[PDB]
Amino acid sequence: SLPVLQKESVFQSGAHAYRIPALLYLPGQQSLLAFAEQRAAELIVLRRGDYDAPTHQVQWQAQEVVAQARLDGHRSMNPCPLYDAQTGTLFLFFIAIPGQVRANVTRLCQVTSTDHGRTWSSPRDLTDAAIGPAYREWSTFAVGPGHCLQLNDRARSLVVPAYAYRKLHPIQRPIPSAFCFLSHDHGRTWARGHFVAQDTLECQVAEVETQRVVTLNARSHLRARVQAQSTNDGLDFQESQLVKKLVEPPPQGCQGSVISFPSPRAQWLLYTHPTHSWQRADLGAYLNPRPPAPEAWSEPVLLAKGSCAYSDLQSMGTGPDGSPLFGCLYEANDYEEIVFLMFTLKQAFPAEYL
Ligand SMILES: *[C@]1(C(=O)O)O[C@@H]([C@H](O)[C@H](O)CO)[C@H](NC(C)=O)[C@@H](O)[C@H]1F
Repeated sequence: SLPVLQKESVFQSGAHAYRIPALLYLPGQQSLLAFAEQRAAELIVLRRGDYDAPTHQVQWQAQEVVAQARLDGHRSMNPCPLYDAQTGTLFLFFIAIPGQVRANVTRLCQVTSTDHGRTWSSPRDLTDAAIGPAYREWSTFAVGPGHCLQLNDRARSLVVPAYAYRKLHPIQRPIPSAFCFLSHDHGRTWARGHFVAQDTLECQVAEVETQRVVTLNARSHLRARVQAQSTNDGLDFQESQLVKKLVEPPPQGCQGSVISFPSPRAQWLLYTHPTHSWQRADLGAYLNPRPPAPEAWSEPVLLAKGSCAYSDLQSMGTGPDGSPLFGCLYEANDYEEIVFLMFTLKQAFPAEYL
């Protein structure tokens, strides 16, 4: 198990249970926001952490409910944070589902903050406008969970990774497909992008130039991940394939995380996911140095031993040793906690320089 700069439980089972991590880096602020579901999916909680590089440490402030990120009589789940670098606005997207839980009753929601997460606007229900008629051909959908993406296209578009359970045939159960919600006017209007392929679930997206490419990395029902690419900013994921090197454990997979960061030499991808093909154990990191080539995915390196599940990655700028710094949040010990991990490219992939 890799040398890391920090390893700290930031949420743990107590009065409540914590699952579904999301992580947001705020560059100008040397700060991180760690989100999770608080469950009896009830509510969403937040912890802010200040990153002090000379001490190689993030200090986490107190846990707080994001009071506004809720609908009456609904449970809130699947936090997807995004920072709009053009507007200084913080977005938190999420799913609202009736308390009493065939017919779609799932709601799409956003709250915003302009004081870096300290306070929040009241929720906007994006459901009808964002989805339209399709709403009726699904039994449910989700967003994320985890960080979303803002492109460096002209409009600085927002990309919110998602999936839908489609009612495609009357005899078959609903079938899941990944897709993205897109906005070009900074989250005032939303469009639903086209689906990727049958039997994909929780996904995340990253941008790479090498000419703009949205890469999407999706959970599968199969033994490997599904990776897909858009050249039109996430409207169509034209190519799609299984990635045998990125394994998926029994019943039906695990959520994992993908980010891009600057090439030490334009971008490389980092991906986290459990690495036992047999179970949700042994959080590994994988590097794609010639992205998005599926065959360029590396062997995993080991970040955490034992029982690990969902994760969320953030690029945090330059690490004290000069190489890309990464922060990571994942579910651990049979969901008894969510661990924050911070480490650098030099620490994890010493052989691909620093
Ligand atoms: C994960 C999990 O596998 O552990 O799965 C999600 C869904 O059950 C999965 O995508 C299959 O439908 C859960 N999401 C929601 C919206 O409930 C996660 O909470 C988690 F359970």
